[PDB]
Amino acid sequence: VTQTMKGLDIQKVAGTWYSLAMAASDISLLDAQSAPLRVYVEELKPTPEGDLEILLQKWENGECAQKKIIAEKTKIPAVFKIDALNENKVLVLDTDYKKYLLFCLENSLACQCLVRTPEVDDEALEKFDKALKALPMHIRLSFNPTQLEEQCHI
Amino acid sequence: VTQTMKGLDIQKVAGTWYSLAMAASDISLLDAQSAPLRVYVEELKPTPEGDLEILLQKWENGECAQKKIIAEKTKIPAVFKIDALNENKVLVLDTDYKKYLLFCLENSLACQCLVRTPEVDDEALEKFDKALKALPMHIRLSFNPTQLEEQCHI
Ligand SMILES: CCCCCCCCCCCCCC(=O)O
Ligand SMILES: CCCCCCCCCCCCCC(=O)O
Repeated sequence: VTQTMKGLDIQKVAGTWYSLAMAASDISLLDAQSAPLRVYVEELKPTPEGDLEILLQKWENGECAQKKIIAEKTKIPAVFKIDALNENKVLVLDTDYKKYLLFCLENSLACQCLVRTPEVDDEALEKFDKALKALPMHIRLSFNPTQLEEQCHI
Repeated sequence: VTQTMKGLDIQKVAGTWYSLAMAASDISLLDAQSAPLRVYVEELKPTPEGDLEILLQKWENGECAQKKIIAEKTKIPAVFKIDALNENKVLVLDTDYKKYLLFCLENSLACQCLVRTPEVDDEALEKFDKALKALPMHIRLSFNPTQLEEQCHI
């Protein structure tokens, strides 16, 4: 992944987002509702110090669970780390702050098209697809407005 | 689906095919290995009378099962019917006979990009994507050469 947002202002990604589309390098990362990177973003909360708290929903053990994870800043504004047994990088590819944000998680790769509202933004989906066409994605999902307003997009 | 192959010669689709990519209108048609339209084409056998026998693999009850289904001709060369409780149409969108064939199944919609060999044909995938961009697809899968040579693409 060699697309990152230049001049990212992480404070300006604060607030509500919708996981309109997702893609991953391996089918098994996204196939089932309980697949590992089937995560539905709810809210981004940048801290003062420029870390990024993330609220998301994740289907585990037969229900839609709310999770809170912190992505810690690096020396690159568009790149954050998530603390685990494995170090995973969050990369912000592109955003206009007021409509869409594209990001990928890499250790194997999953990316999403976030939008501010429960609407299919064809423009943002086009940019999503263009950013992905370089990458080895083998599964892509997208959600309708009804699904976007349900917990875990059921 | 308003793309069909003009001047289709069904005899010339005979032989070996590989389900390189699949897409569907609803995630639940393709998500799990045991999802309803997660079918992997093996061989097409047009009959003299211009019906189309299809050999495919389908994961059911914890194993990769071989299935044989017959798609019966209609008055349109590019359109076939599969006998069930519901009448389902097979539509041949496009083929060059020697490398790729695009088709959709509709009752809700699933389409595939078939190829003659266990190779990622970017050209055929591009035509697949272009044919789909009109249609309301919410899941897309594609397989690597290793997977293509395994039963049920495991
Ligand atoms: C700028 C937006 C970045 C959003 C990143 C979401 C990262 C998801 C982390 C991987 C999934 C964690 C699920 C879990 O808690 O086990
Ligand atoms: C020209 C190529 C057309 C290939 C059509 C494959 C159609 C698959 C039929 C639907 C799945 C049947 C699975 C089953 O036997 O229950």
